[PDB]
Amino acid sequence: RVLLCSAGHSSMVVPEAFHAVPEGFEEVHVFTTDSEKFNPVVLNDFFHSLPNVRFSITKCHGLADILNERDFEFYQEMLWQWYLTKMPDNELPYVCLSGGIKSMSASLQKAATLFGAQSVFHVLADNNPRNIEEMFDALQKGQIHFIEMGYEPGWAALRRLKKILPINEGCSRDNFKPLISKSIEEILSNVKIMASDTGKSNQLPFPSLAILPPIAQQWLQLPLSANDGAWIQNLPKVDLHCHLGGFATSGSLLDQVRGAAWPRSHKSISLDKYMELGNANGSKLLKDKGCLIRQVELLYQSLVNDNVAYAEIRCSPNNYADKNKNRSAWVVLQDINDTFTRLITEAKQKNQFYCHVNLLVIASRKFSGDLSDISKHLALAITAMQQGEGVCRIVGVDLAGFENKETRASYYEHDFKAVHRCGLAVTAHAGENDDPEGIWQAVYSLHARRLGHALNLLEAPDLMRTVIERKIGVEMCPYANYQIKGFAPMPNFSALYPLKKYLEAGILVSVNTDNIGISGANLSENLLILADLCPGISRMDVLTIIRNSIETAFISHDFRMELLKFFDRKIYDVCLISIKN
Amino acid sequence: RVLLCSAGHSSMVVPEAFHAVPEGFEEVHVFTTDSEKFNPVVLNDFFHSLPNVRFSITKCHGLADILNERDFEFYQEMLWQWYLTKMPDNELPYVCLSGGIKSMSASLQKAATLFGAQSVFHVLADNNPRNIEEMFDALQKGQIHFIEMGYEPGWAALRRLKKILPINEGCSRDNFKPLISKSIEEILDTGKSNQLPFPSLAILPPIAQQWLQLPLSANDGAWIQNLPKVDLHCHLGGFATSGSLLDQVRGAASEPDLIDRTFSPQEIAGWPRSHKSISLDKYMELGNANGSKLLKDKGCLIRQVELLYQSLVNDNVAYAEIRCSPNNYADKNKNRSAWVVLQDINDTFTRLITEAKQKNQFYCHVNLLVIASRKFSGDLSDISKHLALAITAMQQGEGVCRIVGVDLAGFENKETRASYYEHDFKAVHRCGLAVTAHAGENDDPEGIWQAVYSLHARRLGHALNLLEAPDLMRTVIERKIGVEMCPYANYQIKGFAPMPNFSALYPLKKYLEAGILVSVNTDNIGISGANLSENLLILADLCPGISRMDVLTIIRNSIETAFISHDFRMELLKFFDRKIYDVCLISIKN
Ligand SMILES: Nc1ncnc2c1ncn2[C@@H]1O[C@H](COP(=O)(O)OP(=O)(O)OP(=O)(O)O)[C@@H](O)[C@H]1O
Ligand SMILES: [Mg+2]
Ligand SMILES: [Mg+2]
Repeated sequence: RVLLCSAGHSSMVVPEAFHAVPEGFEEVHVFTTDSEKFNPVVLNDFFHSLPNVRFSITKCHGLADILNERDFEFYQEMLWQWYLTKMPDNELPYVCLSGGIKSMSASLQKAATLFGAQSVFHVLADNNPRNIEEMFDALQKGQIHFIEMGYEPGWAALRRLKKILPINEGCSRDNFKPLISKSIEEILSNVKIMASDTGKSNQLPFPSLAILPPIAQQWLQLPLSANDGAWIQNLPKVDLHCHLGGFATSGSLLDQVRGAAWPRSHKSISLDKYMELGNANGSKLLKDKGCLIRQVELLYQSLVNDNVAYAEIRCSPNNYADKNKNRSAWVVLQDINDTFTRLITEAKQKNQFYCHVNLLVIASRKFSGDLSDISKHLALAITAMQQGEGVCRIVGVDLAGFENKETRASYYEHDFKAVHRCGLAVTAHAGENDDPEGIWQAVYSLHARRLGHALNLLEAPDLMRTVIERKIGVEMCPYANYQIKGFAPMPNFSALYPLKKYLEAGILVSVNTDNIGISGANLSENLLILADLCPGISRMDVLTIIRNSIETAFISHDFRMELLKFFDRKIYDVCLISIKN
Repeated sequence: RVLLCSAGHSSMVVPEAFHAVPEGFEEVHVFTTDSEKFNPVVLNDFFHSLPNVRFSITKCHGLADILNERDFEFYQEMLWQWYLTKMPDNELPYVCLSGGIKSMSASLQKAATLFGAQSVFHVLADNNPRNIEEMFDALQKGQIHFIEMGYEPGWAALRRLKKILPINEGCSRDNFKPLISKSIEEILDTGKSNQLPFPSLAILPPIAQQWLQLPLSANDGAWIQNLPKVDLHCHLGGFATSGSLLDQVRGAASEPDLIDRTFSPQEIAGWPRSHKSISLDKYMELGNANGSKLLKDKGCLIRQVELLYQSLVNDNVAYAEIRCSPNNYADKNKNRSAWVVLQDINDTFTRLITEAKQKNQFYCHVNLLVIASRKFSGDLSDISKHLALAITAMQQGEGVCRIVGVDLAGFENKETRASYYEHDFKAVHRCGLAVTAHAGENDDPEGIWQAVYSLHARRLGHALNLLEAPDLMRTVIERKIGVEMCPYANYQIKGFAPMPNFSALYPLKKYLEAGILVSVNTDNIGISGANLSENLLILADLCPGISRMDVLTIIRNSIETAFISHDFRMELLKFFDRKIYDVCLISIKN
C-alpha cells in the first residue's frame, strides 16, 4: 500500500491521511514545490518515530508556485511524472487530495483518474491542528474525518508509460520535454478520431494495441524498412520450428560442445548439403551426456538472447541413444526435458524474461530401414507426454524425413490411428518436392494441425481454400527457401516469395528458424530478410505473423491466454518506446 | 453554450471565466453551497448588463458547507442531479473550477469526468482582484491566465439518467441510489482481462470498459437487442408456426382451398418458459401446423422466406445461416423439383439482400445450409441426392446468397454415429463445401470422435454431454471445432436449472471457461417461441454469473466458426467491431 499526497504550505494532510486507514500504510510519498514556506521537519520526525514504514519527499525544482500557463503546465508534468515513478508495480495506491491549493488538488485528481488509484480520499480538520501530540489528541476525540471520493480504475494503457521515462535524470528547462502531454494528447486524439470518423473508426483489426498514438499507427502502416533491425530485435518473437541437433554446426558452438564433453549465399542447392555440413554434430557427437547438456544450455541461452518468448523444439531421441552405455532414447528424452525445465525454473525464479520451450518428437522417414522405428517413436512420444509434471512437455510429433511419392501420407497412416486418440498433435513436411494430392491427404488423413513449407500452394486454388478454411498453419522459413530455392532477387531466379500472397489470402503463416546453426541466422534475421526479399511488406504484417505463430502453437487454452496477455503488454511497451527513436 | 461554475470564498470568478472564450458565452448557471460568503447580488448586477445571457442561480439548500461524510454525500448527489438536469441536450456543458474548497471542486471534477464537459479549465489572477475595476486591468495586462488542462469528452453517452431517473430538483439524500457506486466499486482474472474481442472496446472510457465485466442481468434487454448478433443454427421450416405469421403465410398461398385451417398445436403453460421438461416428439408435433405439409405452395414458400428475413433484420442480426430441406418441399405434380425450390429460395434471398443494400439500410447477409436428414423409413439414396444437389448449388457460383455447406441431423434412435452415412461424405470435401454434424444430443460421446476425425465436421450441434469426456473436450478445443447450442430449445426438451425437480446445470459457462468456440443460436424460432435476443438474454437465469464480455466473445466466436471466405470475414469483423462499439457507447447510457 502506497499513499501519495500533495504538499502546499501546511503539514495537515500527511499524518492524518497516514493513520486514516485503521491498518496504516507501508510507503508514503509526498509531492511539493520549490517554495520555502513548507517545512520538512515535522513529517520527517513523525515518520522517524516509526521507521518501519517508508517515507520520501519530492520537490519540484525551479518552481515556487504557479504564476502562468508555463508554471502550471510544468507543475502538472512534474506531478504526473512523480505519480508515474512512484506507481506501485501491481496494486493501485491510495491518494489524499486535501494538500495544496485547488489547482494542485485538481491536478492530483486528474492524475488519479488517468492512472488509476485504489481509493482516493479527503482529510479535513475543524481545529486546524499544528503539532503531533494534538493531532493525536484530535484523532482520539474523533474529530478526524475521511471523505472518500471513489475508486478510479484508470486507463490500463496509460500505466505502461513507465518504460519510456521513469525519470530524465532531473530534466532542466533547456532540455525539458512534455512526455505526459504526449500521453494525454495521444489518448484524446484516439478518442476524438473514434468519435469523428467511421472508416478508420471501424478498421481496427488487431489485438487491442489500438490505444497506441495515431503517429505510432501511421508508422506501423508504413512498409517495413531494413533499418528496423533494432525494433524487430526488441520485439518478442515465437519460433515454432527449430531443430535441436543443428545448432552447433558452425562457429565456436561446435568447439564449445566438443570441449564440454553465408548466410546470404546465392547458391541453389538440393539437400544433403545441410546433412553433411551438420555431420560434425548430432549423431556422431551427441552420443554422450555432457555434449547434449551443453547443447541444450547453449540453445536456451541463444533463444533467450533473441527475446524469444516461446518455442517448440523438434529432436531425435533415437539418434542420440547409446545402448552400449545403457543410454536409451527414453533416457535421452527425459534428460532433455529435465534440463529444459530446470533452465526454465531457474530463469523464472530470477523474475527475468524467460523462454518457455516445448518438445516435439520427430519420426524420421528412414523408409526401408527398420520399419518398426516409426511405431517405436510414436509410442515413445505417446508415453513421454504422460509424465505430466514439468513446465516443459511433449505436445506433438513430427513427420519430417525423406519425402517421396512412396513415402506419402498414405504410407504411414496405419500407425497414426492412436496419436490423435491419446491427445497428441501432428505436424508435417511436404510441398517442397511432393504433389498437391500428398498435401491434401496429409491435411485430411493424418489430421495435421500444422504444415511445413509447401511454397507451391498458389498452383492449387482448391487446396488453398481447403487449408485456409480449416485454419491449417504453415511453417515457412525464409532463409531455408532462400538458400534452397530462388528468392530475394536471386540471379537467374525470377521466382518470388509467396509470403505476401499467403498473408493476403489469410493463411496462418509462421516464420521459423528451421535450423539455426547450418543456416547461420536467427529468427530476427529471418524477419529482416523479408524487407528486401518481399517488397512492399509493412510492419503490421510482422505482428500478424507473430499472432499467427502464437495461434497455431500446440498449447493449452489457459497457456495461450497467458502468452497472449504477455505478448500484448510487451508489444505495447516496445512500440511505445521505439516510436520516439 | 452553457457554462457551470462553483465557488466558495471568491464571489465573482464567474465573470473572470466569462472572458475565457474571446467570442463570448451564452448561458451561465452557478451551483454552490448555502454559505453566505458567496455574493449573489454582484453576479446579478454583472449579468443584468447582458440580457442576452441567461443567468440562473441555484444553491445547495440546507448545507452551508461540507463538514462530514453525510453532508459531503448529500452535496454530491444534489450536484450530480443538478448537473444531469442542466446539461445541454446535444452539447457537453462548459464548466470551471477556479473557485470552491477541495470537497466541492473534487466532486464537480469527478462528475465532469463521468458525464462530460466541453472544456474544464482554471482561471487565476496574479493580483487576486477584489472588485471589477481591478479585474478589468488584470485581464488587460494579461495577468489573468486561462489555465486549461485538456478536453474532457467523458462518457459520450451517459445522460440517460436524466429521463430514466425523473428530474427531481427538490429532494434530499433520503432517497437516492448511486448506480455509479455499484458500477465502480468492483473493477479489478486472465479471462476477462485479455479475452476482449473487438479491439475498439479498449477505446471505451474506463467506466464502460469495466461495466462490460459486470454480471449480466435480465434488465439489459434493450442493450442485448441493440447489439448485432449472429445466428448459425436456424431452421427455415420452423419459422412460422402459430399466430399472425401462420395466418399471413396461409393467406399468401396460391390455392387457399386445400389449406388445413383446423389443426392447432396444443398450448404449454408458460411457453417458452416451460413448467416442465418435454420430449422431442411433442416438441416436433408442436410444429406440425407448418413444415412441409404447407410449404409446397410456391407463394407460401416466398412469403415464409420474406417473413423470416424480415424477422432476422428486426432482431438486429447482421449475419445468419439458414438450414433448409429442399427435397422436403419438392412436388413432381407441379414440376416443383427440389433444385427448383432451392434455386427459388436463393433468388428470393439475393433479391431481398440487394434491395435492402441499395437503400443503405441494415441487412443480414444470409447463406443456406442443406439438411441431409437421417431419412426415416429407409430410402438412404436421398443422402446422395442431397449431396449432389448441394454440390451443384455450390458451383453454381455467381450470386450473393451462396450455399456454404451441408448438415447431417436427425433422430438418435437409429444410433447413427457418423459411420452409417460416412460412405458418401468423402466427395463433399473435394468440391470445397463445409460439414456440420448434429452429434450427441442424448447419445454416447464416442460418435462425436468419428464425426470430428472422419466426417471432418467443422461444427457440432448441441453436444451438451461434452463435459463428461475430458479427452474429447481436449481435442474439441485443440481442433477449433465450433459447438452450436440453443438455450431455449435445450432447456425445453431436456430441462435445466432453475426448473424445479431438476439438478443438472447448463454447461455454457464451463464450456466458455474451457475455451470451446460455443455459439448461441435459436434452432426453431416458431416452435420455441423465442428469437435470438431472448435466447441470449435467458443466460442470466440459465448460467448465473455470466458477464457481458462473455456475450461479446460469444458473438466473436460465432463470427469465427461461420463458414465464410477470408475477405468477407474481415469486412464482417470490421463492421461488427464498429457497430458493437457504438452500441456499448450509446445503449447502456442508462
Ligand atoms: N509467459 C511468459 N513469457 C515470458 N515472460 C513472462 C511470462 N509470464 C510472465 N513473464 C515475465 O513477468 C514479468 C513481469 O514484468 P513487469 O510486468 O513488471 O514489466 P518489467 O519488469 O518492467 O519489464 P519486463 O517485462 O521486460 O520484465 C516479465 O518480465 C515477464 O518476463
Ligand atoms: Mg526443419
Ligand atoms: Mg436443429
